[PDB]
This record gives sequence, C-alpha cells and structure tokens, in this order.
Amino acid sequence: VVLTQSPGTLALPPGERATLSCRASHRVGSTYIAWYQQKSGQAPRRLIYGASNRATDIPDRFSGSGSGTDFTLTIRRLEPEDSAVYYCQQFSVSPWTFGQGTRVEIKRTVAAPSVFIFPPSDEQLKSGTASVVCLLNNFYPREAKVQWKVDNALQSGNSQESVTEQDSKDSTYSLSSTLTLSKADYEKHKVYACEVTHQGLSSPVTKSFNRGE
Amino acid sequence: QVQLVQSGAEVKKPGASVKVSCKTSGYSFSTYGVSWVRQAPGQGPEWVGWISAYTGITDYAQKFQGRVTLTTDATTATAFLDLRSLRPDDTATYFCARDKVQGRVEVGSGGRHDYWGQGTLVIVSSASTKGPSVFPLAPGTAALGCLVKDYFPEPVTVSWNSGALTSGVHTFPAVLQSSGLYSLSSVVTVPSSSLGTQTYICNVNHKPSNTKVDKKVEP
Amino acid sequence: STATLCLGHHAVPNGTLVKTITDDQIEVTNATELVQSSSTGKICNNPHRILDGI
Amino acid sequence: STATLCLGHHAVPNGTLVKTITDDQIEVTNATELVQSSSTGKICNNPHRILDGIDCTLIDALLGDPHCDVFQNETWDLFVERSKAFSNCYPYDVPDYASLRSLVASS
Amino acid sequence: CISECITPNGSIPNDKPFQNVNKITYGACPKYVKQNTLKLATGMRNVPE
Amino acid sequence: CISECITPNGSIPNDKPFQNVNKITYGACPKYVKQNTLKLATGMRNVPEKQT
Amino acid sequence: FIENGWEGMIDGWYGFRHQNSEGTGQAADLKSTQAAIDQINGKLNRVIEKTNEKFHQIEKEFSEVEGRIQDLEKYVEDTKIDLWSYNAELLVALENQHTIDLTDSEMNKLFEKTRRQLRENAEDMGNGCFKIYHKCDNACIESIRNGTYDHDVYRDEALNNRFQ
Amino acid sequence: IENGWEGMIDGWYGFRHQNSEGTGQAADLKSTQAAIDQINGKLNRVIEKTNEKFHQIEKEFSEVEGRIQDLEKYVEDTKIDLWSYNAELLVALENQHTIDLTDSEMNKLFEKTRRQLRENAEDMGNGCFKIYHKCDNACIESIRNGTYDHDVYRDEALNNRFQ
Amino acid sequence: FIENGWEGMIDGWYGFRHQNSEGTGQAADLKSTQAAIDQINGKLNRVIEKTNEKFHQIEKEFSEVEGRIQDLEKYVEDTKIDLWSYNAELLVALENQHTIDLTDSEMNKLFEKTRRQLRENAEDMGNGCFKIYHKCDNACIESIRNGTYDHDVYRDEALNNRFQI
Ligand SMILES: *[C@@H]1O[C@H](CO)[C@@H](O)[C@H](O)[C@H]1NC(C)=O
Repeated sequence: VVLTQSPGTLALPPGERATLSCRASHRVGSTYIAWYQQKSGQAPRRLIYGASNRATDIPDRFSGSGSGTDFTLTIRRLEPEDSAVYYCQQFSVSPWTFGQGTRVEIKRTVAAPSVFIFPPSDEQLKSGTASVVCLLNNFYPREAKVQWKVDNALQSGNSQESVTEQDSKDSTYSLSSTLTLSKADYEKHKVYACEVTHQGLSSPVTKSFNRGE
Repeated sequence: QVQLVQSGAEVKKPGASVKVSCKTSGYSFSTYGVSWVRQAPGQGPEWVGWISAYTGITDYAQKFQGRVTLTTDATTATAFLDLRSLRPDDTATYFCARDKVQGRVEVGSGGRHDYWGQGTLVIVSSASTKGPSVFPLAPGTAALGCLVKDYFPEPVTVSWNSGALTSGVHTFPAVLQSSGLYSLSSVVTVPSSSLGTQTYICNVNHKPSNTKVDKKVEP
Repeated sequence: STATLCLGHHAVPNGTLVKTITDDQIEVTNATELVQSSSTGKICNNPHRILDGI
Repeated sequence: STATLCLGHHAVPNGTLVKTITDDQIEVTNATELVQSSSTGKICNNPHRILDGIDCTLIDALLGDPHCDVFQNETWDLFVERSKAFSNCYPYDVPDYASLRSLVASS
Repeated sequence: CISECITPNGSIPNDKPFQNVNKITYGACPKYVKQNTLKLATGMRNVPE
Repeated sequence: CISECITPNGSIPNDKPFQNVNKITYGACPKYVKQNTLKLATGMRNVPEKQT
Repeated sequence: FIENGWEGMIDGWYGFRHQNSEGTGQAADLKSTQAAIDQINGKLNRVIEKTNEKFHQIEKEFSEVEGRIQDLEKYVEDTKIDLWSYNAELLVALENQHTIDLTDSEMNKLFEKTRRQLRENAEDMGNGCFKIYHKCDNACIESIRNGTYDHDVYRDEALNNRFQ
Repeated sequence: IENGWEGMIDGWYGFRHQNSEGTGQAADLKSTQAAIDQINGKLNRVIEKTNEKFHQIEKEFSEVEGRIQDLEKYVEDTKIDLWSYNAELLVALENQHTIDLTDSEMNKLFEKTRRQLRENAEDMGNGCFKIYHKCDNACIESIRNGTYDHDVYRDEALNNRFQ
Repeated sequence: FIENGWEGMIDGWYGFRHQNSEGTGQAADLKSTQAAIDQINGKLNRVIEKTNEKFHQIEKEFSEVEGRIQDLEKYVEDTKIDLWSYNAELLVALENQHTIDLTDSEMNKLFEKTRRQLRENAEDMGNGCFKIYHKCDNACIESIRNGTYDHDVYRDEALNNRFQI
C-alpha cells in the first residue's frame, strides 16, 4: 500500500492556503489515516487522525478529509510557524506505511544576506591547517551563491557549504561556506575575499580581509 | 503527564547488534501497544514494527523480519527494540510511539501514534571515533562563533552559556569532509556595544568520544 | 522409529488486498476487478446503429 | 492426585437485546445504538454559515420588502425560513415560485 | 456550537450511521430510516451462570 | 468495432458487473457506482511461511 | 459445552478456571480476547465509517395540494426511505448473527488449542473442562495457559493413571 | 498450520510427509477443485450478465431550471448511492465467505485424514500427525488416496504410543 | 462424515441407528431436531413478517406520450423495482446458504455431544458411526441417547477390548 503524496514541495506566502494531497495505491478506510508535521531535529507531531479529526492542542487552521483513495490535508491560513514537512500515514494494512513527504516553505518577501567573514584562529593556525569561514545571515530566498578569492585567485572545489533550515519566526535561511587550505598556502597570500550573489542584492557584494590584521 | 523518554545515541559496527530503550509514563502501560518508526537522515519515516503491552503480540515489518525483536517490561514500563546484523543501511534515528488501544472498549481511531519518543540516533560505521577540535570564530550588529572541526561520528551538541543565550543563534548542519570526518559551525549575532560586560560559552559536547570542551571566544 | 505427515495449503509471493466485513485489508492468493474504470475513448458502431449529428 | 482445568467465557448481569437473522431477540454482553433518535432542539451556527430569515421569507429579501432591507447583499450556506415570517409590501405573486426560491437558495 | 448536520428539528450529531429525527437534512448527516432504534451487537451472547 | 455499451466518455466493455466511467449509458452496461475499484477475492488468505 | 458463562470474570473475555492440589483459581486468556475484540472493532469501524454529505436536495414537506409533481416528489422520497430502512435492518441483522458466531468460535478455538496441547495426558469431561491425569501444580497450570506445557514430560505419569 | 507453503504448485491443498525413505510433497486435487468450484460458481453469480437500459432520463444539464431538474438530479443521485452501497456490501460479504470457505476446506481435509488414521497417530498441534509406525512411501500414498487400513498397523502403532 | 442420509426416518430430523446383540433399531433425537426447526421457523417468520401498506402513489401506466415528466415517473418506478428485485435475490441466497450451514452444524453438534459422552469407551469409525467397545444392550443404548450413559461404568471392559486382542 503505497502513499505517493504531492506536490513535492510548495511555497506559499503567510495567510494563503496550502492544500496537500495523498493518493494511495489501494482503497483505505477513512479511519486508518493520519497526518503529521515534522520540523527537522524533533520527532513527528501528529496533526490529524482518522483522516478528519484534529488531535488536541492543534489550531483549527489544520483540517483533513478524503474518501477511500484521495486524502488531503488543508492548512487554512499559513503562518511562519508552519514551515515543515508533512507526512500522511496509513495503518490499515501491514506494513503500516508513510508518505514521501510534502515540504511547506512559507514564501515571505525578499531579504539580503548580512555577510560576515572570519579569519582562522591563532589556536588553529599552529595546529597545522587553516579554515576561512564566510557567513550569510537571515536571507530569503534560499538561492544564494558564494565565491572565494585569494589575492583575486578565484577558488573552487576547496570550499564546502552548509545551509540552515527555514526559520520558524521570520522565515529566513542562513549559510556558511568554508575555505580549507594548508597553513603553508594560507601563510602565503594576503587578501582573502568572499563574494556573494543573491536576489536580494542588486549587484554582488564582497567582504574581505588582509592576512595578519 | 504522558511521555516517552528514549536512550542516548549508540554507535555500532557492521557486524554487531543494538538495543534501544523507550521509557513510558503518565498512562497505564498495559492498555496500549507501541509502534517503532525509523528515519534515515534526510529521507522520510519508515515503519519498523509494533508490539502489544497487553497481549505480547508483535507485527514486524516484513523488510526486517528476523533481524528485529520487540519486547516490553511492565515493571519499569519500558519497550525495547533489538536489531541484529546491522548494515550501514540501518544508520538512522529510531522512534517509539504509543499505538493501538488494547483490552478497553474500542473506537474510532483516536490513537494510534498519540505521543512519540524524542528519537535516538544509531550509526552503523566501521570507522574510528575522533573527538572534535574547537576553534574560536574570532569576531552596529556583530557576529562571533565556534568551529567544531574534524570529528566522527555524529552527533555534536553545541549550546551557549548552559543554554542561557538562546536568541540569535544558528547552529549549522554538520558537513562531511573527503577526509571522512565532520565539521560543524555555530554562530551568534549580538549587539556590538555589550563586549566588556558580557562573555560567551561554546557548550561543545561530542558524546561518542566523551569530550565536554566548553572553550571560549573574545576579540 | 515413526513418521510425520502434514496437511497444508499454498501461498504465493505476491497476493492482493481485498475487503471484508471485519477487515479493511487482507491479502489473498488472487482477486479480480469488478469495476470497469477506463474506456477506449471512441464509440463502437456495432451492434447499435449510431447516427452522428455532426 | 490429579487436576481440573476449565475453559469459559464471561457474562454480565444485565445484557442487551438485539436482532439477528434467525431470531427476534437475543441477549448479548453489550451493544451499541445505530440510529440517532433525538436532537438538541437548536441549530449550530458552525461550521455552516446559517442566516436567519427572522420575519422575512427568502423571496421577500430578494425583491426588497421594506422590513427585509437588513438582508441586502447577504450570503449564506443555509438560509432559514421561519414560520413567523410575513410579507408587508405591494401584493405580488410568482408564477413558478418554488423554482425561483430553489434557484436563489442554491446561489 | 459545532454541528455538521442540521435538521428542522434541530442539529444532530452524525456519529451514527442512521437517524430518525427528520428526513429533511443538510450537511454530513446519517441516513434517514424509519426505525427509531437498531442495536448493533458489540459482544458475545450473554449466558447467566 | 463491437461494443454493447456506449457512454459519452466512449464505449466500454460490459464483462464487469459495475463501472465508474459515466452515469450516462446506453445498452447492456454495468451499473454505475461511485467506487473506482472493488476487488473480489478469487482465492484463500495468503500466508507466508514461518521461518527455519 | 459450557452450558453457562462466568460472571465475575473481569480480567478479560475468555478464561481458565483450574482446580488442583494447591487450590482453585482463575485467569483470563488475553490473546483470544483481543482476537474477538479486534474483529468487532474493525467491523464496527466499517459500519460507522463516516456517511455521505448532502446539500440542496428536493423539498419533502408541502403546504398546498399540487397534484402530479408533488405526488412524484413524495413518491421518490418515500421509495428512498423504505429502501435505506431495509438496508439498515438487514445490515444489523447480518452483522449480529456474525458477531455472535465470531465470539462463539473464539471460545471454541481456545478450547481446541488447549486440547491439542494436553495431547494424551487428559480427557474432555463433557462440560468444556479437562480432567488432567497428573499432579499439575500452579507452575504447570500457567505453563498450559501461556503455551509451553511439554506433554512429553508428564506423559508416563498421566498415561498410567488413565489406563490401569 | 500457523503458515502456508510457498512452492506448492501441484495444487491448492497438500500433504508434506517425512519418513525413513525421506521427505516429499503432493497435492490433494479433490479438495482443491472443491474450493475452486465454489469460488467459480459464486463468481459466476456475481458477474452473471447485468442489465440493459435504453432511453432513460437526462442526467447532465446546461441551464438552471429549478424544480424538475432538482428532482431529476435527486432521483439519479439517490439511485447511485444505493447501488454503490449494494456493491460495497456484496464484495465484503462475498470475501469474508470466500476466506471461510477455503479455511474450512483445509480444515476438512485434515479431519478426513484424522478419521482415517484412527488410533495409530496423534495431532502434533501444528496440523501435522505423528504416525506411530513405520510408514514408508507406499503406506503414505495409501493415506493420501483413501485406502490406509488402520486395522493393519494397529498393534504396531498402539504399542509405540503407550509402552 | 455420513456421506449419505437416511430416508425412511420419519420419527424426526436427526437420529440414532444402532446395532448390538439384541438386534438393530432406530430412533430420532428430538431436541436437536427442534433446535434446527426453531431457527428456520424464526428466520422464516422475520422474512414474511408483516409487509408495508401503500395507498395513493404515482401513476405507472400511461396512454399518451408526454415526454419529460412521464420519462421521470417511469424511471423512478423502474429504478425502484430493479433495486427491490436485487434485495430479494440476495436475501433468499444468503438465507439459504445459512439454513444449510445451520442444519449441517446441528448434525455435527449432535455427533460431538455423543462422542464426549462415550469418552474413552469407543472410537470414530470414520463414517459418523461409533464402534463402542463393550456389550451395549438396548438399555445402555437409550442411556446414551437420553444423556445418562456413565462411562466410568463400562471403562474397564471397553478400555481392555480396545488395547488388547
Ligand atoms: C458498550 O459498553 C461499553 C463498555 O463495554 C460502554 O462504554 C459503551 O458506551 C457501550 N455502548 C452502549 C450503547 O451502551
């Protein structure tokens, strides 16, 4: 019994309506369906049971319905609180099965990244390698490029980046890329610079630093 | 009230097996079964099995059968999960949750996964454990942090001032290096006036290597 | 010493799920579809005399 | 010496009578009622948007009898015509009244 | 209050599959039947000791 | 072609006792039902073998 | 077999009442209890699985006499009612005759399970009891109840009290 | 029989024996067809050709007409809803039956086999028999094909069982 | 078991045919007979229990062609008929499958009753008879039939014919 649920992700502004579907490969009692919400880290929190009913302490924005094969969960007026993954699940037929998962991103207004560079620590230097960190903080949307430079020598494939999940308050991501060098190569070049292209910036913006200072 | 406290993250090697506890409370253990669901990082949940605390009956998902054993201890009010012959596939976070109503009248389906465990990470890797190095992330709004570098396996828990500073903190996803280890950043944006008065703490803690290193930052 | 004789029934690697009074789903060896769900999309001119009002 | 072991089922001091194929009454341990037989006597305003025609019929709000002015530009899920309602304007009649009522009602 | 079934006699709860209040209804309602009571058995035959 | 059941959606074969194509039909046709699938069992309960 | 059924059994729905040297005692078989329940449960869930929604229908009460159309609107709605009413009467009746035979078979099945377990160390007294033909203390009794009684053990003892 | 046998492709119900001469398997074709013939005939009743309808009422409409149209739509909806219930109930009943029919067929074959062995064997508890004598392959088919004379192995069996 | 049934049994619906020293003879078990009857009786009563009353309905035959309304009056009445007709076909079918399984179980039950009674003094021949392993004269036979056969009495006799000779 396979639950394919759609759409993949979906991005909608606050005060709009998300409408999530969950088609099942076989017919299923309306009583053996449940919906869950999961913000990464914590465990799944259960929104709806028996396809139709809210579990307790749950706002009425959430509601569910469906007949036999097409089940749907409707969040009636979105909040920034609601950016999460949503799973449908059936437990009529062993094995109890879950859905693919529909992501919900709330689609707020554009926001530019606050760019910060960080030189490598004097404690780290002497231990034998160097790691330059560049931080893009509290921006929207997710799509933001980062490019490195070492005395304008354009770098690639020695940086590596990691993005935060959408924030539940203000609905902004945060990024950190990390340039990794040898203490030998780092103690050879002066100008280390982190150039950032993004929808929020009408033209790219570089923050940089001169080694030693 | 009603809760399910699971055991701390274990780390095991391809051959061996594992056992995960799930302590319950706040409701009478024996009128409700327990469902177990696991979650390969980044993928969605998949079901493992279910056991009744009233009748001792089990239903394992046929994917695991043989490898998996569910039990319950009514005295301590705890359900257990034993998984053998661990593949690296089985690296995941493992949840327990209340499920089915037993004995009692009946229905409809009011739960049926009422309440869940906080989750308990299992890592199946043949590599060595390595503790992290913690480097200061040297600093009108202003930014600072820690850099937790070259450790294995996951997880690393980072907080600030025993948790006294919660606001304006972003702790990033661990990122895998080609060296096999992990690297992890955590940053704070704070007002750039309070500098003399305040100070800061990196409650870095990597428990597969018993490394509690609370190591500090300043310009 | 002695001997053992067992009575059994078959089973198959991929059954099919069906409904009953007591049970929402239950796997059985084989089943059959009772609801005609799709069409050919065209109208057959036999045996019924069709007339196209164009 | 030896021992006695017995298999049995429960029973209860006041069962409930139910019907089957072969017989009219037969006492069972418990049963449940399948027919909703009584009402609260009042109409719940959720989740359905109710609208109380008070002194107006629907057709009178449509046309715009004076006392039915408070209904102008209104919407409803379920309009409720009351027994107490009246008309109090120029005297009229609607050939095919019921059709116009019906069709406005579902608009 | 909340009630997804409305009748002229008033609002009724649709936890049951059938009802006998009024044939006129609106919304998610049980099916009107002539019977005023149908008991469904939820246990075994009751035999005194 | 030959088909003893006609619908607006097109012609359908009446080998089944029920159908879900269209409530408008003409000729020897299955009965229109709201269900889009009803499986009738044509064999016993399927039980996999114990183990060992 | 059992003419009767036990009042005062509140541990569960089916059970064991034993008598040995160590004294009498009682205890419910939870597994075959839930087995009955789970069926009734699911059967019941299918019946009350939420009904249809209906909105703007036809009128069914009328103030004036209209003749032909009204006669038809009343005939349609009456015809409906009568049928649905039959459906409900028949449903309940079937479901009940089944719910009975379901639970009578559950008791029945527990008894057989227990007889196949004792193999040739006991006889059916005729009222749904067993005369176990050996010293069966309380440990032995729960060994039967929880599905572990090894007959190959008390075979010789029992077999001989039975026959000479 | 807490389970059932995969890889039995001779038929639907069978015998798996183990003796001195070795293990082996074989299907009981009579009780197999017995199940089939019922399912077959039940299935034939259901799909026994449905019925023909020609000029009926209209069921789709372009414009809003009120009263008559309201009734034409109520009639056809009411029809559908009922037939739909009939079909749901039918299948459900038929299935619960088709299950209990086939479970009883297995069940019946077992009894047939027990009445045959009379007092020369015991029910192991998992739907097998411990036959208490040397039952080589000739003896086994003698059981399967309904000819096992118990009066023959009585003494042998009876004595291994008790002494 | 009994691959056949007895014609010429007119005492009742289920019975006993014995053979001993004193000769053969037959007799019906009235209690399990009425048991079957009472069920069929009551099942039958519920089916034919008082029907509907109906008075002024719609018209169902017509002289002229009227189009739309008439088309609907006939569709309504045909749709009614077709459903009730299905109800009746299904009813009888169900009721019958049951009436069969009801009576087959009644026989079945009487047989068990009789087996539990004989305890270890007799064996199931395989055709729904018993080989009673002791001198069972006519008194002993009615003792079985009327529910009073004390096995503890013929135990030793029977038990020994069974396990010896
Ligand atoms: C059936 O009894 C249960 C206890 O078993 C009770 O809680 C339930 O509400 C009962 N139903 C009716 C209609 O009395």
